[PDB]
Amino acid sequence: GSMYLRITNIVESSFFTKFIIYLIVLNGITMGLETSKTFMQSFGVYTTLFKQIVITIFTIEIILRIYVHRISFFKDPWSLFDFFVVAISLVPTEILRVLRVLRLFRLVTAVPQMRKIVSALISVIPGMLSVIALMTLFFYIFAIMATQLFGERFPEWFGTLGESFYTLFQVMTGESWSMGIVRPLMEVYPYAWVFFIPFIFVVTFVMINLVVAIIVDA
Amino acid sequence: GSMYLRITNIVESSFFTKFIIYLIVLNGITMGLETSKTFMQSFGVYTTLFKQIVITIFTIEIILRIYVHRISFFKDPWSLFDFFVVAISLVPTEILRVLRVLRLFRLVTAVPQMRKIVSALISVIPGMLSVIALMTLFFYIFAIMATQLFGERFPEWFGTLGESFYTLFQVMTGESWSMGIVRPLMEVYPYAWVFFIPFIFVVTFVMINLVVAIIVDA
Amino acid sequence: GSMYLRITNIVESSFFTKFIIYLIVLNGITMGLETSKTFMQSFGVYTTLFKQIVITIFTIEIILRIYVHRISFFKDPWSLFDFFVVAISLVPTEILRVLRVLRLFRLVTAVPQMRKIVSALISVIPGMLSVIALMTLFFYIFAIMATQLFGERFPEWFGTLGESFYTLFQVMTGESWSMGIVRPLMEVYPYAWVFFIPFIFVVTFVMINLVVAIIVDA
Amino acid sequence: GSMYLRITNIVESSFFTKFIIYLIVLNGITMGLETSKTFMQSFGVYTTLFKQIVITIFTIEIILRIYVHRISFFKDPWSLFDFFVVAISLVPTEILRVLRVLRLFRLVTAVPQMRKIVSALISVIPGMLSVIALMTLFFYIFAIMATQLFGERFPEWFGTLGESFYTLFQVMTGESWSMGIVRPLMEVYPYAWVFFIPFIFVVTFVMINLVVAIIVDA
Ligand SMILES: CCCCCCCCCCCCCC(=O)OC[C@H](COP(=O)(O)OCC[N+](C)(C)C)OC(=O)CCCCCCCCCCCCC
Ligand SMILES: CCCCCCCCCCCCCC(=O)OC[C@H](COP(=O)(O)OCC[N+](C)(C)C)OC(=O)CCCCCCCCCCCCC
Ligand SMILES: CCCCCCCCCCCCCC(=O)OC[C@H](COP(=O)(O)OCC[N+](C)(C)C)OC(=O)CCCCCCCCCCCCC
Ligand SMILES: CCCCCCCCCCCCCC(=O)OC[C@H](COP(=O)(O)OCC[N+](C)(C)C)OC(=O)CCCCCCCCCCCCC
Ligand SMILES: CCCCCCCCCCCCCC(=O)OC[C@H](COP(=O)(O)OCC[N+](C)(C)C)OC(=O)CCCCCCCCCCCCC
Ligand SMILES: CCCCCCCCCCCCCC(=O)OC[C@H](COP(=O)(O)OCC[N+](C)(C)C)OC(=O)CCCCCCCCCCCCC
Ligand SMILES: CCCCCCCCCCCCCC(=O)OC[C@H](COP(=O)(O)OCC[N+](C)(C)C)OC(=O)CCCCCCCCCCCCC
Ligand SMILES: CCCCCCCCCCCCCC(=O)OC[C@H](COP(=O)(O)OCC[N+](C)(C)C)OC(=O)CCCCCCCCCCCCC
Ligand SMILES: CCCCCCCCCCCCCC(=O)OC[C@H](COP(=O)(O)OCC[N+](C)(C)C)OC(=O)CCCCCCCCCCCCC
Ligand SMILES: CCCCCCCCCCCCCC(=O)OC[C@H](COP(=O)(O)OCC[N+](C)(C)C)OC(=O)CCCCCCCCCCCCC
Ligand SMILES: CCCCCCCCCCCCO[C@@H]1O[C@H](CO)[C@@H](O[C@H]2O[C@H](CO)[C@@H](O)[C@H](O)[C@H]2O)[C@H](O)[C@H]1O
Ligand SMILES: CCCCCCCCCCCCO[C@@H]1O[C@H](CO)[C@@H](O[C@H]2O[C@H](CO)[C@@H](O)[C@H](O)[C@H]2O)[C@H](O)[C@H]1O
Ligand SMILES: CCCCCCCCCCCCO[C@@H]1O[C@H](CO)[C@@H](O[C@H]2O[C@H](CO)[C@@H](O)[C@H](O)[C@H]2O)[C@H](O)[C@H]1O
Ligand SMILES: CCCCCCCCCCCCO[C@@H]1O[C@H](CO)[C@@H](O[C@H]2O[C@H](CO)[C@@H](O)[C@H](O)[C@H]2O)[C@H](O)[C@H]1O
Ligand SMILES: CCCCCCCCCCCCO[C@@H]1O[C@H](CO)[C@@H](O[C@H]2O[C@H](CO)[C@@H](O)[C@H](O)[C@H]2O)[C@H](O)[C@H]1O
Ligand SMILES: [Ca+2]
Ligand SMILES: [Ca+2]
Ligand SMILES: [Ca+2]
Ligand SMILES: [Ca+2]
Ligand SMILES: [Ca+2]
Repeated sequence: GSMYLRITNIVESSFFTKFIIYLIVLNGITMGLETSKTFMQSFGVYTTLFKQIVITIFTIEIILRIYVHRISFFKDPWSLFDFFVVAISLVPTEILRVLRVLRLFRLVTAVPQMRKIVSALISVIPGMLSVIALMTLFFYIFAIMATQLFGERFPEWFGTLGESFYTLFQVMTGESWSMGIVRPLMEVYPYAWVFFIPFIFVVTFVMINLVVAIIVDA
Repeated sequence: GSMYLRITNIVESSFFTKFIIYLIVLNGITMGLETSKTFMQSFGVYTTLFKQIVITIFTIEIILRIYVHRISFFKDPWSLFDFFVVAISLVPTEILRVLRVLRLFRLVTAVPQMRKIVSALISVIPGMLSVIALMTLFFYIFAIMATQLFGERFPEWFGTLGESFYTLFQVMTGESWSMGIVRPLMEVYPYAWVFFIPFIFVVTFVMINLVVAIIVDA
Repeated sequence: GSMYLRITNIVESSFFTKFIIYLIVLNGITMGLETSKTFMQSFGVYTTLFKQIVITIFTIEIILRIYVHRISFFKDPWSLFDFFVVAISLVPTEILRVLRVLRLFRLVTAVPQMRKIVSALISVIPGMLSVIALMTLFFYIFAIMATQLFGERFPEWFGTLGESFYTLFQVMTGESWSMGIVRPLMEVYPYAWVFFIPFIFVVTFVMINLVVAIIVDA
Repeated sequence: GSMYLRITNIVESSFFTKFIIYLIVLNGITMGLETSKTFMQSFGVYTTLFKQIVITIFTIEIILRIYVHRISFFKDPWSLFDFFVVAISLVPTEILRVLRVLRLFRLVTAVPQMRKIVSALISVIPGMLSVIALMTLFFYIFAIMATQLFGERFPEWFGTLGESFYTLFQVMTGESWSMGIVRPLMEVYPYAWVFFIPFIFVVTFVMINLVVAIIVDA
């Protein structure tokens, strides 16, 4: 209809998208300020009133956007994300506030250069599914072995399957791998390094190949 | 013979290989569950009975695979590995259980994309034999020097040749290289950094070249 | 005029530029010596007198350089920097001395190979503005979440927005990310790793892409 | 002369070079064994007698090699190194033994693949002289500033110019940069991170470019 054309010439207009960008930035600063407990004592009413106005504007904006292109909305991942973050931040007023902080990625969603770069980073991922699965299998296997080997005398670190996964991820990142893990272990299990030095070697060699493999796809 | 043809049309069939894959995954989950001591109190008989059934199936499968292509079996590295892991997990019921956890790499062996990627990672290795030998020689030489220099007043870290190898591998990875090693050393040996700063420099420069050399072979 | 030509055949002469280089090097050594408190007790008058002579020479040199090409001087970034560092080191005799130490980058400014390489390093930067903005937004968002999640029971590290920024930069560099932060946190907040393991993953994946993206522009 | 031809057909023969290689390997194992204090109690006379025989053989070998091609000997870097290490290990029987351990790099010198790879690693270095000089200047400048800023209240780490160089190299490698340095500093100097976060940023950005620049020369 004639009115459908007009609201789409508003929605797909550069200005309306720029306005939702401005609301996003003001809102994000607001969230930066809301951590300041003294600032909150000073301006809780002003900021919270502001929050309510910006969220209502956001909700009606998502509604109009759903109107213009319905099928396109729920098969487009950026609008899918915008829908999902606003819905998350729509519920009546614990961890939900922490997620509400994610509304600021809508600044990625709105800004075309930000879209270009995020889709670039995601387009890198398919190629390394093979190595992510290899590494996941590897971590699972060594985690079970480390749990059954050190989990009893070292419950804090290898006690269960999760704690072992975590200590193996920590060892892979390199963080206190020896003075923190392998050397305290060796006070009781002196050939513990047979388990970790090969583990280090494989992880790094794989992690280095993953980085190499990223490049060649250029 | 006519029967030899039929069992090979089963063995090299997509379905039989997929079945051994399914047994592998169920088994791997089982090994994940067997760490849960309460779950083990609950279902030790069910899981262990399951273990026995899956291992017998695996053994007869390795037998049939050896039948179809004997010479091909012991010159193929993937089947060599499958033979070796099942043989490891075949002995009567300490560290053997920990190895038995390696049966899950048979999931790498069975899955063609997993084969492709592992053979890729191995095909990277020949080219860097030269640098691995250089680095091994380097580590040996500096390990002997560090043992003879700090091994007496620092027995925990450089006392023997092994402890020195380990502290040098730890220093190469970077982990607590200073606050943990070089700075405590300098409380007694104040020009210990003449030994380590050059050591750091050479190791990293070599480690960076090894990464570079990997790429160019593309 | 005839005299303007002569002073420009001095200023743009290889020798005058080499002389200001020599003054820079002598001065830099002087600053190296001035840290030695015993050396300062010995030669405070000689070095400080030297400082005054070299700085006056520098000031009149910047004056003549401004004369030869005025518009060119304040639109050229290297001379802009030379102007700014000498002006910084021109004020009557706390933190100003620490900045005065930056006069030694004038050795970068004077030396053509140094110019070539610094302009190379700067020419790398435009291309990664997109990712620097993405990462800044990311750090802001996770910093607000970490402040509101751990800032109360962990004021030292996530108490305000700044301390959270710092602990997140520290976690990104990898330094004591677990034994130092995430594991002490988990003594009180046991699913704190839901916040950090994804955070680690995104940061590294982005940091690795930033390195990759640098290369391709070759 | 006719005899000069024969000894050169021995010296440049594959067999004579292989023999000095064998002596090198036996000797290197000997040095590995000499760290074992119980093994030394057992076989000090056998090993030391062995040492004397192998070193005399080495000396006469260096003499003959100097004979065949004199000018070529002192302008060739590999033979220069062989001369220098044997001369080092030639003096009458403290730190000299530690250097004597370097005789094992003669295994690099003798082995052609080892020569190829070491000359490759050295051939990488000229191209990065520019950045090594930039980084050295950078380290000098920030070291002077850090000494004058934190050297008094933190003598252990920034007290002199050397301790500052070391703490800056440690911070560059990343090792305990925060929990170990910057955070203890901030207990007294709360805006110390203005000095280190920029320092980190520049170092890494430069260190990443140095790695990139290595590649392109392919
Ligand atoms: C992209 C660049 C981002 C730049 C962000 C830089 C943030 C720096 C934060 C510095 C905070 C430290 C200063 C400070 O002294 O902390 C105190 C304040 C609030 O005081 P507070 O701790 O509430 O005092 C309580 C005292 N009591 C309990 C006894 C009553 O706590 C604060 O000061 C918090 C200050 C809020 C700063 C908000 C900045 C928003 C930047 C927006 C960037 C663009 C967004 C797209
Ligand atoms: C860094 C801050 C994040 C903020 C998020 C903000 C909201 C983002 C949600 C929507 C994301 C949209 C991304 C996207 O559209 O991906 C497209 C990519 C590359 O597209 P493109 O380069 O156009 O090529 C696609 C082929 N074509 C042209 C024929 C269409 O092609 C693909 O999508 C390939 C499929 C890859 C799926 C990978 C899954 C990502 C993993 C999720 C992260 C897990 C964290 C632990
Ligand atoms: C770009 C996409 C990335 C790749 C795809 C997704 C990567 C993650 C897939 C990993 C699948 C396994 C996740 C998992 O095993 O979760 C279990 C544990 C549960 O921990 P929990 O028992 O609650 O730990 C508490 C520790 N304690 C005792 C001290 C209180 O939670 C953990 O401990 C998680 C530890 C890190 C998991 C990462 C393991 C390797 C991931 C795959 C390798 C790719 C490169 C890292
Ligand atoms: C590839 C992705 C892998 C995903 C793996 C994620 C694993 C997460 C493990 C989380 C474990 C922590 C939860 C927990 O509360 O621990 C307790 C349980 C067993 O309790 P338990 O510690 O035995 O209680 C004893 C109490 N007592 C001594 C007083 C009687 O200990 C456990 O909960 C162990 C839980 C077993 C989980 C097994 C998951 C198998 C995933 C299969 C993936 C595909 C394989 C190819
Ligand atoms: C992709 C293939 C990888 C390259 C080929 C294989 C690499 C390994 C070859 C190294 C050859 C030497 C192995 C070796 O020296 O083993 C001896 C020691 C024995 O340790 P031990 O005396 O039992 O240590 C206990 C420590 N303590 C006193 C605190 C209880 O055990 C250790 O300490 C091992 C320490 C790490 C050894 C790595 C040394 C450099 C390896 C070559 C360099 C390539 C990049 C790293
Ligand atoms: C680019 C390569 C740069 C090379 C730089 C190497 C610097 C090495 C610094 C070594 C310092 C440690 C030696 C030492 O024992 O420290 C003491 C001295 C001064 O003694 P001091 O600590 O004042 O004694 C006070 C005793 N008291 C309070 C009881 C009266 O404190 C000092 O020794 C400071 C020594 C000044 C060395 C200046 C070297 C300038 C190199 C110029 C490079 C080219 C510049 C473009
Ligand atoms: C090549 C160009 C580089 C990229 C452009 C510039 C990068 C920096 C842009 C970051 C914008 C935000 C800076 C910022 O948030 O400053 C606020 C805080 C204030 O700290 P403050 O509250 O005074 O901290 C004291 C800590 N305490 C409680 C223990 C005493 O100060 C900090 O904590 C700073 C912490 C590091 C900030 C870096 C954050 C990510 C930067 C963007 C990511 C690019 C790769 C890192
Ligand atoms: C390239 C690959 C290199 C492979 C190197 C692997 C080295 C592993 C070293 C393991 C050392 C730890 C074993 C151990 O229990 O230590 C004790 C022994 C000597 O005993 P010691 O500590 O003297 O006993 C004294 C007892 N006391 C004071 C009360 C009388 O101390 C020793 O055991 C030292 C053992 C010497 C091993 C020498 C191996 C040479 C490998 C040659 C490689 C090729 C060279 C080109
Ligand atoms: C890793 C274990 C080390 C063990 C050492 C054993 C003894 C080694 C001493 C002798 C080294 C000989 C190296 C060498 O010949 O370098 C030649 C390189 C590359 O040669 P090439 O690739 O043939 O190209 C040269 C051009 N051409 C064909 C016309 C001659 O061309 C160049 O030489 C260019 C000049 C570069 C000088 C760089 C100085 C190296 C820094 C020293 C390390 C400092 C440590 C902190
Ligand atoms: C491939 C070739 C590599 C590049 C060319 C050579 C690189 C080294 C050139 C650096 C020139 C300056 C060397 C220097 O400043 O030496 C002075 C100090 C003296 O230390 P000292 O005062 O004896 O320290 C004792 C510490 N204490 C108080 C706790 C007992 O000794 C130190 O602290 C040395 C600390 C590390 C020096 C490295 C500085 C940056 C080097 C250039 C950057 C290239 C990438 C790192
Ligand atoms: C959603 C994002 C997708 C996830 C996949 C992206 C990769 C994530 C990897 C896990 C991150 C931890 O990253 C960890 O960084 C350290 C840095 O010391 C690596 O250690 C590194 O050493 C060498 C030497 O520099 C590198 O060339 C190599 O990349 C890596 O092995 C660990 O091997 C790696 O695991
Ligand atoms: C079976 C696998 C084959 C084994 C060979 C594969 C390589 C294994 C190397 C040993 C693993 C430890 O890896 C260790 O990672 C750290 C990460 O801080 C490296 O430190 C790194 O600093 C720079 C800067 O990022 C990197 O460009 C470089 O790759 C490396 O020198 C150590 O130099 C490296 O030794
Ligand atoms: C003015 C300069 C411009 C600033 C921009 C330049 C980049 C600066 C980045 C911040 C510096 C800290 O750098 C930090 O180094 C560690 C090394 O363990 C990285 O950890 C790394 O793991 C893998 C494995 O090696 C690398 O391939 C990757 O580059 C990186 O993710 C952190 O992810 C990175 O953030
Ligand atoms: C390449 C970039 C280099 C930038 C370098 C910046 C690094 C800064 C190093 C840490 C310096 C802090 O050192 C200095 O500490 C003193 C006291 O100790 C503070 O002094 C302050 O004390 C209190 C606190 O507000 C006030 O009442 C007082 O009036 C004020 O002077 C200074 O404000 C700070 O400058
Ligand atoms: C004789 C040899 C010649 C000497 C020159 C060779 C280079 C030596 C550099 C000094 C070695 C210390 O190496 C130190 O490794 C750490 C690894 O966390 C680097 O940290 C790294 O973070 C990122 C992310 O991975 C890397 O892409 C980058 O290479 C580097 O900045 C430090 O920035 C680097 O300085
Ligand atoms: Ca790391
Ligand atoms: Ca580290
Ligand atoms: Ca490391
Ligand atoms: Ca690091
Ligand atoms: Ca490091």
